[PDB]
Amino acid sequence: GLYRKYIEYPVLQKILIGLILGAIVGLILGHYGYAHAVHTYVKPFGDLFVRLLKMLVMPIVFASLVVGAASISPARLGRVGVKIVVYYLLTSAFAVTLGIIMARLFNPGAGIHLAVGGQQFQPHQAPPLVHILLDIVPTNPFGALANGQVLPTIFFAIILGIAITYLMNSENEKVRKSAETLLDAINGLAEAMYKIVNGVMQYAPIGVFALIAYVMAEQGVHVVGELAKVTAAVYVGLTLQILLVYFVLLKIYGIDPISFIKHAKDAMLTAFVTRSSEGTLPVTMRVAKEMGISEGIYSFTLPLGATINMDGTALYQGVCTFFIANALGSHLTVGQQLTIVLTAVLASIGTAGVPGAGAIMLAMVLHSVGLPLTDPNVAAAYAMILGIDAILDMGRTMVNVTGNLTGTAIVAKTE
Amino acid sequence: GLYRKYIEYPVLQKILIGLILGAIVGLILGHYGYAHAVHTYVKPFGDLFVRLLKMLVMPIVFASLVVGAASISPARLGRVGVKIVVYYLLTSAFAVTLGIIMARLFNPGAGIHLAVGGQQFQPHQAPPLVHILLDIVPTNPFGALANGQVLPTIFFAIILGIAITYLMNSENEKVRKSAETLLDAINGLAEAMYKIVNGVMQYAPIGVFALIAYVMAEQGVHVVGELAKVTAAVYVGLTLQILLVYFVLLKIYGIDPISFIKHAKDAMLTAFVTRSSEGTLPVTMRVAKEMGISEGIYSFTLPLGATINMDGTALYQGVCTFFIANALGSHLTVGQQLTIVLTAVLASIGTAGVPGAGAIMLAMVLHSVGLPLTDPNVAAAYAMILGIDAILDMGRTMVNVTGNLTGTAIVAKTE
Amino acid sequence: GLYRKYIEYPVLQKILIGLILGAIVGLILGHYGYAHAVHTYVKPFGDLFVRLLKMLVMPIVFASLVVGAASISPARLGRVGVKIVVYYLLTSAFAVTLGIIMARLFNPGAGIHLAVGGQQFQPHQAPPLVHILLDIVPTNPFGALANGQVLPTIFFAIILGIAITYLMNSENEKVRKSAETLLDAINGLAEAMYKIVNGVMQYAPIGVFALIAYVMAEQGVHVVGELAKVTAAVYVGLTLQILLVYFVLLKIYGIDPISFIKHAKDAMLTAFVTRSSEGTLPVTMRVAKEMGISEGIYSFTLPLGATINMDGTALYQGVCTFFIANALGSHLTVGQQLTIVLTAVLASIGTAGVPGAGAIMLAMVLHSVGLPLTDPNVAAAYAMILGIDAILDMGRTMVNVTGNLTGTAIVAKTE
Ligand SMILES: N[C@@H](CC(=O)O)C(=O)O
Ligand SMILES: N[C@@H](CC(=O)O)C(=O)O
Ligand SMILES: N[C@@H](CC(=O)O)C(=O)O
Ligand code: NA
Ligand code: NA
Ligand code: NA
Ligand code: NA
Ligand code: NA
Ligand code: NA
Repeated sequence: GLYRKYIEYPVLQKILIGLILGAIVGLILGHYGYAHAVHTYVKPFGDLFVRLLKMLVMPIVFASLVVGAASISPARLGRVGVKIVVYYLLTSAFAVTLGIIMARLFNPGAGIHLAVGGQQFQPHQAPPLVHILLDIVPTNPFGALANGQVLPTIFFAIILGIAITYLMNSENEKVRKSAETLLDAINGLAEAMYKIVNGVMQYAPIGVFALIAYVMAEQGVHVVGELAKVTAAVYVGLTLQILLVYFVLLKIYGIDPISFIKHAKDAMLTAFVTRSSEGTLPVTMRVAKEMGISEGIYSFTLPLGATINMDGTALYQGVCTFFIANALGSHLTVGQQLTIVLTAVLASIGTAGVPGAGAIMLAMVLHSVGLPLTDPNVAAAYAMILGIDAILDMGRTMVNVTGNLTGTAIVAKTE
Repeated sequence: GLYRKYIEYPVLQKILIGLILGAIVGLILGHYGYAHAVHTYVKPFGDLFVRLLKMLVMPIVFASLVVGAASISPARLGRVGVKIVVYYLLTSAFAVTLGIIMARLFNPGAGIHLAVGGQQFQPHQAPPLVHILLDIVPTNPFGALANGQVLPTIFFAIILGIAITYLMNSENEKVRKSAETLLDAINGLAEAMYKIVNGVMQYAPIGVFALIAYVMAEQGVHVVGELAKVTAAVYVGLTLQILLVYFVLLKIYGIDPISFIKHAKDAMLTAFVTRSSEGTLPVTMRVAKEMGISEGIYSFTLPLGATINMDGTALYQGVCTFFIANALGSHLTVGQQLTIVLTAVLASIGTAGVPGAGAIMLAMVLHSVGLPLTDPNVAAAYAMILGIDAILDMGRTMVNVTGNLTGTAIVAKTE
Repeated sequence: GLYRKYIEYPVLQKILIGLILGAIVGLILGHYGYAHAVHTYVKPFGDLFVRLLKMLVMPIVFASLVVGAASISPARLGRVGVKIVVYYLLTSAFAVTLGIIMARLFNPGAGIHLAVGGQQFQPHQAPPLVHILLDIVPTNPFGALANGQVLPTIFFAIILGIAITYLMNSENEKVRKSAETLLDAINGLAEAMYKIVNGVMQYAPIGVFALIAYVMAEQGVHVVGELAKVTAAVYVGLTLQILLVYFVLLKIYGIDPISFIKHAKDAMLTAFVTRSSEGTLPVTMRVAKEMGISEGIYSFTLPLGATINMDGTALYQGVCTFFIANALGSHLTVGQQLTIVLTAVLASIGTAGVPGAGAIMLAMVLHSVGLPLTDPNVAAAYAMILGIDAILDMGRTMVNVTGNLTGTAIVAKTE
């Protein structure tokens, strides 16, 4: 039947067909002013795909991390954490530098007609760092699970797994049996979640088509002029990030880039369409599992990187800061560029793994170089950037997920 | 001792004694203007009974559905879903038609003195259907469990059970063992919940007495005149719904109606007193379990029907729409009656399984026939209806639960 | 290394060093007006310790209580509950009487210069008792777990454990196996939580230092004059409560007070610094486990007492009521003193196990003797008391936890 024929077709080809055709359809409909129709009837399928992916985030993350922490010694986990944090920081700094270079090679926003009088934006307020750090520890793990909050779930899961391992080495028979039973149940939950991810990827092509079509119909028509040059700068910078950092590092550490891409294509495409690292996390974790990476490594690195490691976001923040600076006519000094590097790395760390968060966090980077959002001209340039936010978000989320996978693979190789 | 004597007495007789005596006491106290006293000291016992029943809804539903979906093939589950949805729609349409017939045989609200100047009601706003459908898929299953949300729990539980079955057929020993352990733990939780339901049914008589007494003391004195004819129409229609639909269908499909009633009496009485299908769900599921129905069928059908299958609600909506129409003096044409049938079926589907929801959803049916709640006269008639809402809600919730059980039994017989 | 040397050092000595040095440092810094600096950089470590302790409350309570109720017959549980409630009420009444005696021996607030014009306080409103009692039964156990709510969790856990035991005695093999698996998994979770408590107690010294330093720097400088006499009355009364009630009862029932103190020192110190019985509950439960007390007793008594049994709170409420009365110049009659005893016992029962709750609940006791917070003078005295609230809260929380442990030990001995 038709359903059997659809299911039997390879998932990669279906996803690619959906992506290309959704792009074409969305562009055509947007030019012809049917973006409202696309939002009304096409978007819900993509929303369903996104919801299905998000449904699996907390269970898979919690269960897989508990099992992995149970299967890995604490010292090794600490070494892995140190290595992955170093990799995260270095890659984010390199991404911001590459974005600045791309902005300087081109000149997005130079000699741009700026129109004042649009919507205003409230100045970015620095949240207290101490509160952010303390929030890593949950006051109620059940509440953290019920309210999302991936990072506190990670903390509690690691602690629980270490405790379970310590119990499984005890002298009491009953304690050992109870710990074994709990661990087996949690592992069963994790495997069930991975199977469900397999199932959802079959519906993935329809959601991919819908999401890309909506994004095109809503924003692609706005990719013209200075905004087109911004988009080109960002996307060339993302491509260079991939080729110069991830490919080179995989070559250095002995990982075949071609096999890596073959394994990671599904996660990359899901990140591209959903624009959510957190939402794409189940697919990324399945990719790591298929790569043969130990659970104790990826179950910890990928959920953490989905929040704190965003190379594409950092590159985009740098490029957009330079664009807004040129639009205002101001020139950024070398010290200001280094301030941009530091602040964009920090903002990328603080950016949530959800659509549109990087554009919001760009305000902190802009403020760091004396470009407050309260200024009417800065507000106008920021509004211009926000118009094509989803277009850039697709690529930058894709690069974020790709970098997370590259780091996980490298760290696994080193262990 | 007294406690032992109370516990040893049959539960059915205790519940019936409580029901009759609470009805008498509440009526007498209401006539004598002691409804405040009943609300203050008698109602809390019924509130406790309701809370105890609601405590078991989410765990029993989730665990039983996971186990049942694990024990049933997906194809069979789909066939069962199709059959049960067909039965739901047909029975709801028949219920609305029967309500219209009862309204036309009598004439509730004909020549009624209508007084304007009471409370006004905001016009019913149609919620977006796409959002309602999307909400079936939870973005966080833990959040869905923690916030009620039976339908998303059903979705996630079915998916999890199917995945667990697929794991239990794998070639890996460890995966099979982990899936077995998880399934066994969930099944233990479900059986514990059923035992707790058994325990709560022992306290049920006191709560039944309290609830019926409060309802009588608060609203029975208002059942006079045109409202008495409305109540008679609704209750005769509900009785006819039972006898003409459920009894006849059980006879057709070979199920003995007498044995069915003997098994289902506890759920029917609990629904009558609590006026909550969702709250009565644990008792209904226990009834189905005692009937010998397979878990894979009832664990799916009953939680779904508790939301989307409400024959009594549909019949009540039709009768009340006709009552409000006569009160306004307007005459409903045949096409308007068919509009009423369709819209009342839709409203019954959308009505929540909680007390008083059907009266709220009646606004959509009224609007469908050009009787907006903004009109002062429509508002007056609606307020008159709301005065005896609980009296009608008892019977209509009872019929809703009875129809859910009848459909589950028929579908089980056909499989 | 330094970390190994720190970890190897005995936990008791580390905690004591931290306590003493934090007290000294906080006092010195507060005199020198650096309380802001202590709040900014020192307090976060104590906040981290408190958060880590609170992270374990719900899982440990739920799992341990389920296991204990499964391991104990319902009749024995009822007998234990009756005994512990009797002990709670008697000890709280004695504590209030002792506080009144201490207030009368000294004269806190006598001849005190009262300044009007400060912040006003809204009159205490008596919450409905029926709603409070009904809230003991949760409408959703998952929601109760996710939102804290220790008491509903206790109720559901006891019910679940009893049901599990009844299942483990069934004739069905599958039901018995499923119940066994569920119980084993829950027990594994409980043991893991206890191990995590062991781990957190290693960091406890730093948090103790930080918390005591902040409390001193913020409020100790205010302990002068009439407030110093209030503090002396409260602390002498707490010491007398310990020695006259807990020590004497332990001697009577054959429990060695010295061994009891050696086992309970960690919980006592944690309660002293955190000022939260609920937050200290994991440490208290670990203390009871190390004492050899059966899980079926302590897993029920300690979580319940952490809410409803607060001797230190009752004593503090009595002392502060007398202080406010003298400050106003009013004289309390014997009947008013007995009203104080009853109302302070009730307020201590209703006081939450969190910092500063007893001061809030003191309003009910004050109102019971015609000292409404709306009066400007009563408001001034209340504000004066609130200035040193944390100083008194430390000791009163310590005494609350000590009394809970004493009652658990006595009840265990009697069984
Ligand atoms: N949407 C991106 C973050 C961003 O907005 O830049 C992500 O989820 O990774
Ligand atoms: N209370 C009914 C719905 C209604 O209000 O009609 C039920 O729970 O089934
Ligand atoms: N903080 C105390 C209660 C109080 O405020 O008196 C406790 O947790 O026990
Ligand atoms: Na990075
Ligand atoms: Na981030
Ligand atoms: Na129906
Ligand atoms: Na409904
Ligand atoms: Na007490
Ligand atoms: Na209390």
